[PDB]
Amino acid sequence: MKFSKGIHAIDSHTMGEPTRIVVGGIPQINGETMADKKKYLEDNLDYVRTALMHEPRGHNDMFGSIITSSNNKEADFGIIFMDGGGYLNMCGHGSIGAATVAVETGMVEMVEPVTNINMEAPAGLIKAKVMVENEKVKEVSITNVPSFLYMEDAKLEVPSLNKTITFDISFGGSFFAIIHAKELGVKVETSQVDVLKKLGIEIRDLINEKIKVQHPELEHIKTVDLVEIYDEPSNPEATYKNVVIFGQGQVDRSPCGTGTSAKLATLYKKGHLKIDEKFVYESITGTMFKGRVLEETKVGEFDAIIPEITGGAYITGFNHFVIDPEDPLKYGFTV
Amino acid sequence: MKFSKGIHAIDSHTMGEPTRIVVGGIPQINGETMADKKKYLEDNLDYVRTALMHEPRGHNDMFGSIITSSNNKEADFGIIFMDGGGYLNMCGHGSIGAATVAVETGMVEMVEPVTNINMEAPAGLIKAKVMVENEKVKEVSITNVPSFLYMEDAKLEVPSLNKTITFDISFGGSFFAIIHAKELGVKVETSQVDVLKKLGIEIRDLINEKIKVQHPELEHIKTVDLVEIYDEPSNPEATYKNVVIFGQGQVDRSPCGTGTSAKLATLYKKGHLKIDEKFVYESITGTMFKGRVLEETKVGEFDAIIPEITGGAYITGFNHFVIDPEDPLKYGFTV
Amino acid sequence: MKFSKGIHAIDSHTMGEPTRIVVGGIPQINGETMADKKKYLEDNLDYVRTALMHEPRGHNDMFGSIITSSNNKEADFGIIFMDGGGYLNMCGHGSIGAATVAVETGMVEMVEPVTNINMEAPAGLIKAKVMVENEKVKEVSITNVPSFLYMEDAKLEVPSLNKTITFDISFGGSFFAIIHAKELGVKVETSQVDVLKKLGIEIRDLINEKIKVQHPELEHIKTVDLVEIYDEPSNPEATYKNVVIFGQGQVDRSPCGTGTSAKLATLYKKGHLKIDEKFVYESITGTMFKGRVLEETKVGEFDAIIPEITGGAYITGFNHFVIDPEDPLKYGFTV
Amino acid sequence: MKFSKGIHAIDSHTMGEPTRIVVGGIPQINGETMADKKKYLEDNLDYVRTALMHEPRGHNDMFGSIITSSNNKEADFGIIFMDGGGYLNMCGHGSIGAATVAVETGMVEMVEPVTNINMEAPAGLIKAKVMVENEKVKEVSITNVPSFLYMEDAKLEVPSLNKTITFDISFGGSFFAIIHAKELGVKVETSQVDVLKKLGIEIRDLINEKIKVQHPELEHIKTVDLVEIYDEPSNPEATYKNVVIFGQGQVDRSPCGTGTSAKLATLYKKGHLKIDEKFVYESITGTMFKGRVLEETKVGEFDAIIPEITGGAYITGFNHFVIDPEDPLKYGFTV
Ligand SMILES: O=C([O-])c1ccc[nH]1
Ligand SMILES: O=C([O-])c1ccc[nH]1
Ligand SMILES: O=C([O-])c1ccc[nH]1
Ligand SMILES: O=C([O-])c1ccc[nH]1
Repeated sequence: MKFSKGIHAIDSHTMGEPTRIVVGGIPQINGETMADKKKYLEDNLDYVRTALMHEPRGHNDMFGSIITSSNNKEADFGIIFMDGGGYLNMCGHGSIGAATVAVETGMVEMVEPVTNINMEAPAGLIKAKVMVENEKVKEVSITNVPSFLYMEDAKLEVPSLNKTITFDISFGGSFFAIIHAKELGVKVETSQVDVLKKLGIEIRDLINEKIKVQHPELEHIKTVDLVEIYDEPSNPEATYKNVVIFGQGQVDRSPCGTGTSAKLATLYKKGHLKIDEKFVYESITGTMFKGRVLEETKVGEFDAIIPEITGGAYITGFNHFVIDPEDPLKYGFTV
Repeated sequence: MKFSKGIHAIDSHTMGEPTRIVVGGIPQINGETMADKKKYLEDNLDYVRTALMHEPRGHNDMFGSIITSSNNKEADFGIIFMDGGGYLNMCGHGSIGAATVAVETGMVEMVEPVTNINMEAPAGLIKAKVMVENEKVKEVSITNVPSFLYMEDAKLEVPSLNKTITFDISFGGSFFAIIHAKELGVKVETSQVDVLKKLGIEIRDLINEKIKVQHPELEHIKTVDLVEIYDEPSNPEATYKNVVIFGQGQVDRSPCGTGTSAKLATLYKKGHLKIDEKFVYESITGTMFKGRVLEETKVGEFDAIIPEITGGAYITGFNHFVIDPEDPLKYGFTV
Repeated sequence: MKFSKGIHAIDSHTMGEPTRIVVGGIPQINGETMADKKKYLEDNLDYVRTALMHEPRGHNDMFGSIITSSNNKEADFGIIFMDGGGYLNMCGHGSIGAATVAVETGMVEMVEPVTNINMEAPAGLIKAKVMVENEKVKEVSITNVPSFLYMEDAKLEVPSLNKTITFDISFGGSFFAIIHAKELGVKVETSQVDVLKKLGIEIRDLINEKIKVQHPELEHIKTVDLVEIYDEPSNPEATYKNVVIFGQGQVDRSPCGTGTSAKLATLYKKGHLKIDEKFVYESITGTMFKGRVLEETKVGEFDAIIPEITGGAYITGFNHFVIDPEDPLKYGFTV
Repeated sequence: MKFSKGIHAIDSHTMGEPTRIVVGGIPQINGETMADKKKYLEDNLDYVRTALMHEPRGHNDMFGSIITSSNNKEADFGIIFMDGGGYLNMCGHGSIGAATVAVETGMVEMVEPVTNINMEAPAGLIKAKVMVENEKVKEVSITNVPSFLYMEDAKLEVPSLNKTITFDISFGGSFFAIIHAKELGVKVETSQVDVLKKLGIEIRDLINEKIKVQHPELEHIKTVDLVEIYDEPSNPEATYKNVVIFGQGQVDRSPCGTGTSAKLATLYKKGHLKIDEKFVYESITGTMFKGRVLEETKVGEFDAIIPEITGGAYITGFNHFVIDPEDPLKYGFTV
């Protein structure tokens, strides 16, 4: 044996889309706020990140999060998100994960009915309530950012062969792009979606050319990751079926929280029911998140809502990672 | 927490291509020989296999092996190989892994100069010597089956667009199919090889139509997995660069032992040097196995050799897997 | 870090009395029968045993075992028993411990009413039935080796303090000497643990040499390795309570299954309590086992009683032991 | 299995005297200073402490701590100290243990010559320098809180056996009473451990109430929690050797860093050995620390000596503790 570095992680997964929750192995992250804690994980580390997210440990579509100290006084703990493509600001599919594992293990004391836990993340402080049935977690509701519709219609080039036929854009903590499948020859099944991953990611690059828009107020994103394909379900519980291409060139096995916390803008104002409804929203894997509007914050420009999205995480093993200072691929090797 | 089942694995990787080595969690596997031990893992289990190899735990190109009891008296232990596509009979990339981890941990006493360990596997008893430098393993030489060339030239249909231009076939513990890249528009880099994985796997199905051949003596394989693309290296240490498409629809991140233990038939008889030479043979990842002929067993039909292939495995964390009897994806979920 | 060997274990406890269960730390261990499996420990290793049982890992007292392969038909797995002082032939609280974990971790599939496990002492094949209440284990009934009275009364020696006279000695999977707490004048409280330990192993020694001591079968035995003190109870739920001094000078925190299976074996032959009757045997700590007499049987000399004893184990953490080949105390300390 | 909470730990030992280091079992623990971090343990939890230190997990003796966040500038991380009896302010062998592991596991990056770690007692910020020899740690120099003589001579009481007279008492990060082994008539061998433990905590109690006992700073202290027996050595490499009775009635297997940092503090003021001079202080077990006097300093009453002590820790396995919410002894047993 050998090892140099040894990192303690809990494997989760939430409706597919895995989440590696680093619990021990880095005891303190200097930063005052979780935003600069993150910056201090960027540089300095970001190779714990690569070691864990890239092969031979991780894989293309792999994800995870570090539980750290709070510094913020409200209670609980701090988290930072991370994936094959760097560090994400907020990642529902993972706020679920973190919350589930925090209660399931002793890291927070479980209430019994529903445990409220508020984690820090480099984004705004995040609010999850954990439905627990006497013994165990059943599912988690995470309340998302004020999300909104951006500019209805719009469409660019698209190669082979149509030319043709319009799309849409909206927020959800991050931007997105909406396609009704008909755009061409997609089917969104385990069987293929090799054409989907490639014809989806190429748009992320194509737009980024223009129709650039910073969210009115604050200044980070500028433009585009986080596209989306949708059309008609296969789980009868649901409505629609869709998936999301993002970060380096991955697909989401989960319906995508930040996804559903977007385009739920269309549910109001664009017709389709109005407020405090059901929405049950499922991915390629054939597993479903529940989305609901809640408050409906108009705000001066546009019209917005503060959504509540419910998913469920299950622990998939406990990990003692160790990095061979001889292993040529000791950190992240990719494809 | 919960859990029902809990399985102890050591994560390895050998020149990419990961290997999950299940050490504890199933104490006895009934079978007299490792072949029926394997059969008894097939049925009965083969969902430890799916849980570990499929998502959210494993991934498309994931691999591993169970260390079990010997029953055979020679010494050491028994192993069974397994991957996303069932159970492989022999898997160099993994005989390396197993041997490396067996010595690196206390499971076999390390010699110091080079530890000889002979593992069982459901295939023939396998022979690895482990170069160890005072403290640690450096690399492992695994001596392979009598391998051979099968029928020079040959070619079938191939769609889009050439029609055109010939291939070849040979053994290596398992069959294979050899393509000189020129066949069309391949480049064999991390950048793409989406066209390579798809245009490679489609041949595995296309042939299987005819030119069927059982290895003369014994009766298992009949026909085809385990194709191969090759042409000119990028690591100057090497010669050629190539990769292998196999099992369900994966690529090998390793050069492929069973690969190199084949087509080293061409090195003799077909020209190219003769016997007890160097061959250094590298994959897409840009990492290299060393292959050498050794004995050269003619055998009545055809001409064969008993090769020695050297690779190196590094431990990439220790795993305590646990399966949620609520988790809908408690066993293997795929794409 | 550099570690040389690494052993994977499960921390159990059964009515106190910890049990370290080694799972897949070493892959195969040869000896045909579990007796010569034990010899193939002992003569080799027995410094896994010291490393684990002695400080700084274990402590004086501290107990545990290894799950291995069977070789023997019908048995689900092997099992050996080990402690600070060496190796015991059979351990009630240990067999409870093994069976509980075997079901609890899913090493064997759980029947739901009562899960029937056969382990391989070595003393002899033992049948444990694991009461599981839909979800989890409730208690384990272990039916022990044919137990018997040996010698009747028997005579003693003087050192500390004064001569004194009668006692008795008996088999119960391991051999025993039973004292009323009058003969020596203690009373079985934590207050006096130390005088019991010291005068306990002083008798264990100075009845040995000396006495005839043999089991008509086995023909490895001829050693009374445990001394048993008893007196009337404290908890009214229980009858007469004991503590057992053995291996180097350690007490049992459990009532000692092999101990009680020996006591109620002297009874029945002694008169008192006459088959299928309740026995509730308590330790020092306050923890109780439930014994009952079953199928009588004889052994090639004298009529025996083939008892059953019921206790309850709990898992108390999972352990990845590693030994630094620099650490001066890499193996068993002592004190 | 169902477990409620799960704590991740690293088993260490430093010249005997085990240390259980809790790493990322609980994510954030609030108290501004490490003193009120300790209070926020103690008052809350302190049954993680019992679960870990008491049987069946720990034992009488047995020691450990929690790595936490800093809050305090310049310090690499937090650290608290805990044992069977409660919480200590500062632990030499424990600070050795923490620093060794912190470097060994890569929790902090290793400098190569001498790796400088600042931990947060709470007693006060301590500086440890980890001698690492290219590959691995060789030894840790921990420079301790300003230590001093307190009271000079001082008077005693009679119970078991007879009155007797003089001794002395001193600070060394924790408060102490030092006895020549004449006053009480022992000799520090394993033979008599038990009489030392029992008469040790009997003095620890019956000097307390009674005496003045206070550190001019801190103003949480006013408790002499450790009694120190000393007499001339056995190993000629060492000078006078000791053992320390504390927390509930446990001995130290190490020479006790906080103990020696208190002894050579009475010395220098006593005459004898006059700064930057060798001190080799041995325990009972046979293990030795190296103490030396440094930068003098005073404390708001009396002149102090600010000592350094050097020992060596080794990792003795990694621990995933889990507590069954059924297990009657889920938390600390006792005996
Ligand atoms: O739904 C989300 O929050 C998310 C982030 C990245 C992929 N999905
Ligand atoms: O090289 C090998 O042995 C192998 C088996 C499957 C993929 N590679
Ligand atoms: O419970 C038992 O069988 C046992 C043996 C030694 C200590 N306890
Ligand atoms: O080494 C020490 O500092 C210590 C404190 C208690 C036991 N040992």
